[PDB]
Amino acid sequence: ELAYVRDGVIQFEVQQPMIARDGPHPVDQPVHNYMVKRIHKRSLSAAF
Amino acid sequence: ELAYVRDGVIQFEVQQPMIARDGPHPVDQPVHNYMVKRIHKRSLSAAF
Repeated sequence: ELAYVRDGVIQFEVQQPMIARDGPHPVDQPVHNYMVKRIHKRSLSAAF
Repeated sequence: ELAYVRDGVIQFEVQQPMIARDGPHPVDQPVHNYMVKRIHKRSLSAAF
């Protein structure tokens, strides 16, 4: 039942490993950066 | 409890061998040594 779906997006969330910094620093913030992955779709046919 | 500590210090004492000689050369007597150290304080910090 691959054809009834209009569009498909498979989100695989990962966050980068951040390194802590030492010294007089403006301190760093992490982000929940979201990974969009919209799926494509095709079909192949043959006739006789 | 580091924030309760001011200045970490260390000491060292070394003694080194000698050699017996002859001749008009000057006299000789053993040695003692004392080297004393400080520390370096820093901070790994983060944010979110």
